[PDB]
Amino acid sequence: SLGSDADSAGSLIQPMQIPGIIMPGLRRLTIRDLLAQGRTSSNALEYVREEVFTNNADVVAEKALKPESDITFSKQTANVKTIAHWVQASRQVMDDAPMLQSYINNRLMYGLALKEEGQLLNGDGTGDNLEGLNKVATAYDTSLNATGDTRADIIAHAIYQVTESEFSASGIVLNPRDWHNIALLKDNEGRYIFGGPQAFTSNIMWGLPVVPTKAQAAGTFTVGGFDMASQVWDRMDATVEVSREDRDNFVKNMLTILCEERLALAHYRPTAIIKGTFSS
Amino acid sequence: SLGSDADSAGSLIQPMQIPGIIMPGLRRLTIRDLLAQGRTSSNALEYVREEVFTNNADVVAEKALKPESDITFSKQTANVKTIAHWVQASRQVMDDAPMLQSYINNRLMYGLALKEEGQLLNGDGTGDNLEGLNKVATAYDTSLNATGDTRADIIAHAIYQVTESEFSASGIVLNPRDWHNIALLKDNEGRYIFGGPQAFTSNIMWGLPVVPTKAQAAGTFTVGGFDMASQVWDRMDATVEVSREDRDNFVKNMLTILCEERLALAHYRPTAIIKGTFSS
Amino acid sequence: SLGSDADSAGSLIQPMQIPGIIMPGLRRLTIRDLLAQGRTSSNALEYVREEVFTNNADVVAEKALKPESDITFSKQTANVKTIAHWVQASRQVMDDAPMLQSYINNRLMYGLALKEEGQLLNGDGTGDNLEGLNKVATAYDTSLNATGDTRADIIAHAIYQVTESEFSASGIVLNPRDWHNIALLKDNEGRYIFGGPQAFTSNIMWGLPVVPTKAQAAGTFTVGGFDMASQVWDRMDATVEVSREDRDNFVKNMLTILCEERLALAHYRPTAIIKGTFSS
Amino acid sequence: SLGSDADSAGSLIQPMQIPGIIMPGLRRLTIRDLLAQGRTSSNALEYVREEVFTNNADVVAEKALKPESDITFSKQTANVKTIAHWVQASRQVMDDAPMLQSYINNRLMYGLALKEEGQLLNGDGTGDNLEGLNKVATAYDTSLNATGDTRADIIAHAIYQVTESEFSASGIVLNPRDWHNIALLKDNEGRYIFGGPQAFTSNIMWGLPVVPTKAQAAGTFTVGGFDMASQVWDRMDATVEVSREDRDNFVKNMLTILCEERLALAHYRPTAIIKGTFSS
Amino acid sequence: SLGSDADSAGSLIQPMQIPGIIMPGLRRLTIRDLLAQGRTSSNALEYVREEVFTNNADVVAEKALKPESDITFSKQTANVKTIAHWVQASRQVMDDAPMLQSYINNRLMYGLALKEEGQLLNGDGTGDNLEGLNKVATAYDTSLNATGDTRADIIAHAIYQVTESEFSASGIVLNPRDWHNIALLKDNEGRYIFGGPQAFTSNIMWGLPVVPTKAQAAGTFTVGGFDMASQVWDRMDATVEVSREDRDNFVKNMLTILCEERLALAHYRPTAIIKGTFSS
Amino acid sequence: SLGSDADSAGSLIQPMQIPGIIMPGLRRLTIRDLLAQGRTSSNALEYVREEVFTNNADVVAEKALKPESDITFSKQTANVKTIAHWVQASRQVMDDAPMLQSYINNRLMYGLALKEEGQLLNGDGTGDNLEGLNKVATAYDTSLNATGDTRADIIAHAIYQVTESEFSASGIVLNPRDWHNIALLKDNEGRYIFGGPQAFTSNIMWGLPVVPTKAQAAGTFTVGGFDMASQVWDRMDATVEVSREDRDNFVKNMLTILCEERLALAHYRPTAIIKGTFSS
Amino acid sequence: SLGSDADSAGSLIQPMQIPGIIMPGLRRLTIRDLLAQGRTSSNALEYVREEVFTNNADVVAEKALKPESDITFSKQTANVKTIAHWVQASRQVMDDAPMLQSYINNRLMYGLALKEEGQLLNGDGTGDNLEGLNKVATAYDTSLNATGDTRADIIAHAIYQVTESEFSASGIVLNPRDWHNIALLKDNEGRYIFGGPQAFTSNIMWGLPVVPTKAQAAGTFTVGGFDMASQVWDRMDATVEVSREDRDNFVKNMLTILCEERLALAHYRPTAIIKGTFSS
Ligand SMILES: [Cl-]
Repeated sequence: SLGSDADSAGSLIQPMQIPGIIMPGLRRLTIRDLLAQGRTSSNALEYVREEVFTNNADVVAEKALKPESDITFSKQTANVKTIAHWVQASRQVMDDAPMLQSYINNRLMYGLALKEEGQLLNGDGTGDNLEGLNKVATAYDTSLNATGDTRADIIAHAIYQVTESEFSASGIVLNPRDWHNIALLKDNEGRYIFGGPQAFTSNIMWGLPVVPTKAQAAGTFTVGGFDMASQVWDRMDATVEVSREDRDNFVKNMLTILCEERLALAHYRPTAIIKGTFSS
Repeated sequence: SLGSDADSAGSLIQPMQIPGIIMPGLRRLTIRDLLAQGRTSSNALEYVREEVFTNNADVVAEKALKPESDITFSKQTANVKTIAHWVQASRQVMDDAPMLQSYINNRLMYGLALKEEGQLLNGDGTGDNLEGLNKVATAYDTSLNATGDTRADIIAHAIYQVTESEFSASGIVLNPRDWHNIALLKDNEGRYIFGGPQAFTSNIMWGLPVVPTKAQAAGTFTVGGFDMASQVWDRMDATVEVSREDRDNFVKNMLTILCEERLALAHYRPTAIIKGTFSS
Repeated sequence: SLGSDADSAGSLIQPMQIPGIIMPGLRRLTIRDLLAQGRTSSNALEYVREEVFTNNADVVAEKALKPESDITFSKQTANVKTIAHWVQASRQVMDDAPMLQSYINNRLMYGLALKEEGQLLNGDGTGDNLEGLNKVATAYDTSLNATGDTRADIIAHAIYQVTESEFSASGIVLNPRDWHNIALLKDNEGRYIFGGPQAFTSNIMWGLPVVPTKAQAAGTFTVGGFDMASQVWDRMDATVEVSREDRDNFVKNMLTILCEERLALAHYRPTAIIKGTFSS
Repeated sequence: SLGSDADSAGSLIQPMQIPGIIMPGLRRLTIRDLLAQGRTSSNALEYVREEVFTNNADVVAEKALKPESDITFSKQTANVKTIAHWVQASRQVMDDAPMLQSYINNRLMYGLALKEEGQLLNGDGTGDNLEGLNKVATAYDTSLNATGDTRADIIAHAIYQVTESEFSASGIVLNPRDWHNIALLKDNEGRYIFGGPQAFTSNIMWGLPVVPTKAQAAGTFTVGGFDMASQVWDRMDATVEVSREDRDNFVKNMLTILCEERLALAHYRPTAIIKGTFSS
Repeated sequence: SLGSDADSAGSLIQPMQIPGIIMPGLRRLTIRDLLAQGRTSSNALEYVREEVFTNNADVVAEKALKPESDITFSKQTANVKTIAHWVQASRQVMDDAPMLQSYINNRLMYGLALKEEGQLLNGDGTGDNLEGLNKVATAYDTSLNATGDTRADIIAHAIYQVTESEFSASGIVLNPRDWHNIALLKDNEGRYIFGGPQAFTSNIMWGLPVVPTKAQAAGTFTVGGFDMASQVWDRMDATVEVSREDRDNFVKNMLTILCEERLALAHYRPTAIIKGTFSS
Repeated sequence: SLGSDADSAGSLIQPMQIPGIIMPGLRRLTIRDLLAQGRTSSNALEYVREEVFTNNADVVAEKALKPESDITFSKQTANVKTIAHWVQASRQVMDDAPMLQSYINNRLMYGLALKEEGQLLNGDGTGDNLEGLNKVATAYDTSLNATGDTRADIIAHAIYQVTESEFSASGIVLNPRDWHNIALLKDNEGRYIFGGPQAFTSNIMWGLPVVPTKAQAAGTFTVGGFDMASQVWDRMDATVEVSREDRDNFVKNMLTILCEERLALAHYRPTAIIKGTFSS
Repeated sequence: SLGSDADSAGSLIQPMQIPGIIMPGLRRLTIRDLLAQGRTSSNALEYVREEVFTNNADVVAEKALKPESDITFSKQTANVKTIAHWVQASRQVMDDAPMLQSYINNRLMYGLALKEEGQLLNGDGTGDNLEGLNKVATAYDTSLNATGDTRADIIAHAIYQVTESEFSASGIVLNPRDWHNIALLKDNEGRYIFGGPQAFTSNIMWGLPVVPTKAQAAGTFTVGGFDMASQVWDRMDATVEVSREDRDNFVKNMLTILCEERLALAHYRPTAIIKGTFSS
């Protein structure tokens, strides 16, 4: 029998090629869009804030010595760090697969911006890393939690703790999973607090927008007045350059694709941001 | 006594014939329409996707060696298979009842497409069976279920799980029976969550359309972004041929009616589909 | 004293006549108008339907034996029966009260049609009786009932069982009393599911119309797609004739008023009709 | 001292007169306006209705004996009764107090009309009394009540019973007290079904108007299709006449004021009216 | 070191006196505005009402003696009374504090008006006092109360009792305290029957206005058709006069300030007012 | 290696200056705005209020002796106090940072006004402190509470207690945190009484504005008719003066910035202010 | 002999009536005339006294610290009292003698002014009495008397003692009898101490004015600086009013003539007033 198996006639048949490269799920970027954005041409920013206001004003008896008050100020420095990564590709690979280049570009670009989010939110603070929202932030006050509160109640309490600093909250940054569990929250009857089975409620809780990014660690939540608490200072926009002569390269038939960016994350009022943890 | 009895005069009376054959209910097809369609002329398809993106983009000190990143790709093959069935009928019958062939055709056609759905959805993966939505799909995360969730809560949970792929779902495929029990879902008060007795709620749950096909196994549910996860590739449309000489027909006054079709089911993004089981 | 008693002058006084005869509540006919109608001129109808479509289509390996399928058919017969009744009245009565004849006709006609409905629905299917919707119908699936379903829930389930045939339900035929006890259905709070005390809810349950006929025995309920599951075949329109010489009439100054009709109830798709019982 | 009591100057002071007589509350007449009205000039009315329509129409075998049906009629008589009362006052009083004349009229009129309503509803049937709604009315069907029905639920069952006569109900005649208790009906939560503290609900229950007349015995209720079940036949409109010579009047300077009226109450369809008793 | 002590110069410092007197809480007068008002110029008022209307109208046999009816009238007198009080102050106090004069006016005025309310509502009826709404009123009917009625349910029953008179109620006179406790009535769910936390419900219960006056004894309630059940007749408006020579005075350097008013309270229909007690 | 650090070329790089000085959360001032305001030029205020009004106004017979009444008055004193504080700054600092003065002013001005709030609310009476709202206040009436009242219910009762004074409540002075835990108040079913999870309800409870000041002690609540009950009297408006000669300043190049003000808080009607404690 | 004695024409002559009664009243200064006078519209007076004036003024070397002085003040109160008396006279008398009322007025005022002087001097300072000159005075300094010097010498010594107050003595207040004697004081030879009968002046001793008042207790003497150390404050000048209706006047044809006056007296320096006793 003359079949289609490989060891028979299969060879006479060419598999049909499906144009295109199947790109993975592209994550939606945020956080950065929550912050105030500026632009500089220096390697660092300096701003000044009042540190300690010792207000001793009080009532005074006649003929008596009045109270002495004092104010303190401090200078804060925000450095401009550099983020980047590169890739090396065979002169051949690049020539044999044309579109491969434009693909590698769009990936380093995204990748860069992805790790960028990473700093902005959970910025370690260690040596060269940026200091991010979640680090600068003031801890959530465990005392507001009351016997039997829905996770929803907590975020509420949180929006309040921002008020104690005397500023308006801007939004809520929950983890996609946490957000979900909050929406499907029910009442003692069985009804949906945010939205009956027809459709998921919109991304708005307690009057504020809700940003669900995977960037936010599962089980952690961040509430603040972002648009006014911190600011992102761009020194150099993300860019892609290519070198064929970089060291070894020429003599090895190699290319080097580079992608870098220069930022600076400033935190003006940390009292305006809050990080906390749901107690499960 | 001259009556309408058999053993009397009944014989003189001819029963009135009712035109045509009474065809049973025709199941409404679906699954297929949820997928992307296109045709080919090969015995198999080849598409290419990105495998591992090793993104080391990071923060870099001045004068320091930046980080090296990498990308990986893989070629995936999707084979074409063959679906068909045949009927053997006497030469006598066929000649005596004219429109019988016409009917047998329309019947095999349908019957074929019926089983076609079968594969597309519950495609085993063994031997030759197609790799169907339900197999490819990433398993439902039992983790999301919570103490006291309605079946609807789960479908919801599932709609979410699709998000972890970074694409949105496009429909819910439940079994007609399960769908019913979900619609008649009541609250602690005895009210209908979907529709007060006046009329059944539409086929829309959690913002997404609902596809109730018997094809879907009882107690099994499927949620995903079909229109972007898989594609059906037709090689040869459904067709019908007839043979007078097949096997030992000529010598038995027999005909053979054959109906076949050639497909290929491709699965680009599995992470975009989810298979689950109500556990109750 | 000259009074208006009997034994005085009351005799001189003529009672005023109220024109016309006071006719009892006229019942509203229905069952018939739910079915498809057509006339014939035979003593029986014959039609043919598909019985068992054994569809084995499947996936087939290269150069491997394909699956064999089959189809079955059955010839179904539907006899036409005769419904009628007669009345015997005196020549004298008939002559002394002109309008009496007219009345008697309209009455036999109605009374006949009344019992006609009786057959169409609860037709015993036995001896000479017609085969009624309720005998043909496929029994309600007891497995759909769930802990704590209201009567309403059941008709709901029922409306579904019609779907397993692949046809849409047409209406719900309940007993006038049962309909009532359903409307006054309350929730766990004592609220009226269909309509607060303000006004009775319309005769529409689960999107379908509701037909309340006393014909439907209390405790029994019928749901189906009548408009195309059965058909009524009229052989002889209901008519009225009169004989003066019947039996020994001529010699007793008697008249005989006869009213007959010839029907036939055909049942094409039984899977499209469902009968059940409320077990309270 | 010159005081304003009797013995002193009290006399010089004239009390101020409040114009007009203070009439007691006037009940609002109703039960009459519910029935159909008509004129007559007779001593009584006669009408004819069908009694037993023995309808045996059925299915009949071939060459078999048809079934015999029958009809029964009866003659019903409604007598005309007389209601009235007179009042005699002195010629002096009548001449000295001008408006007393008219006042006395409006009173006898109303008074008559009051007892009139009395007959119409609770008409004994004994001797000379009229036969009224509540007597004729068909007894409520205790079998419709169900464990845990509100008084409202009953009146609903009632409105239905009217339907078993194939006629629509016209209104509900309750006792002002009972109506009240029904409006303040509450649910298991404590909310008012019709009420809701802001204001009393309108006089409409189950789609029908509600007539609250004291005439209706406390604890008794009447539902029916009045405008089509009974008719009031007026022989003589309520009138007022005066006589100066009536018996020893002329010689006693006396007057006699008379007020009479002639009615007849007919009850065509009794099955259209229902009388019941709240049992609790 | 001279300061503001009593030892240094704080003597040369005289406090600044805040102009005028601090008048206490002036309550809202009401009871009066509920009643019909009119003026007169007499020692008292006389009005005439119907007493016993003996209506014997009935059904009368033929040529039989008809029923005799009767009407009784009575003349009711309503006397005018005098309400007043005076206050004497030293010529010195009066001359030394200029505005003390006008203050004593506004106080005697208000004070008078206050006790006026006193009579109008809870008027004793004894000796020289007035008969007040509450004395004349017909007692509440304890039999209307039902197992578990709210205080509101009662006032409701009350509003009905006013119907047995055949007039509509006009308002509800409750005690400020009782009102409050009613407004905050809740359901078994914890919801506010009259108004969710946002705002106190308006002073309207069962469709009627509500007057909360301290005048009304705590635990007591009054519902009636005030606007036309009683009427207030003014003979002399409240007036303030001053005497320099009253008895001693001239020789005791004293002044006498007098404030009087002349009323008359008429009660046309007592069956129109109800007085009851929340018994709990 | 030519780098950016200090040892290399860093020096050539000028950090970008963020214009402006970062001021902390500025608290919103209130309370003072709830009170009536006025001037004065003394070191204390003296006002007069009515104490006991013995109103014997009554009904009097003719020629009868009228009743005598009386009025009592109290004199009350409210002293003027002095609140202030000063800051000593270098002459150089002040000239080298132009806007530093402008800032120090708004900073003292504020701090002053802040401790001012302090007195006005939680006064004391102790020596130099002001006697404030919460001290003068009338105790909350514990008898108004009822089995199962929510915090809200209490403020409600409180808003009533202010009625006994015969004045209207003006606002509710809660502690920021209490207000929060009040808004998130839920019902027996679990849904939010004030705002669901959509958005925070506005600062309005029982129809009155809500004033949340940190000044108000946690757990303490104050309801009253502020705009009527008390009045703030200013002797000296909060002002700021500067001296270059104070003490040994001239010779040490120092400035002294002084900020003081002279108040006096008067409480006319205490019955109009209620203070209470939430017992958790 | 027509003469003018009784028995003749003496009757023709009517005596002329001397128009007007000559009113008494000495020509002398009054304890009043000696004091400073003012006016007030108040119930009392609040003045201030200088107590201790530590005057350390002195000579000072340049570059040297100057001397500190100090002043002490004290707050004093002085109430206003009332002096008055009335006369009851016949209305007839008062009309028949016109000049009579004019007298009674002046005479009642004169008499008032006497008792006025009385309080101004020997004012008990107790209950209703005024705080008089003598109650305040510092006692005379016996240590100034010389071996054998006249009563005159003493008053002279007193005039000196005043000086130690820092005020000049204004006048002398002796008893009439005493003054009469002190004036006729002679030496051991007969020459008058004062001035011979040649050019005798008046009430002037030691160049001061002298008030000879029977108010000044015999044997007592008052010397001080009246014109400045103390002053009279008038609230109401002496006035006369009349009442025709006073108590039972109207009905007795009587008139009541009242004469009152109200003042107060303040003493700014007691040390400036001196009282002593003549030891003889
Ligand atoms: Cl000499």
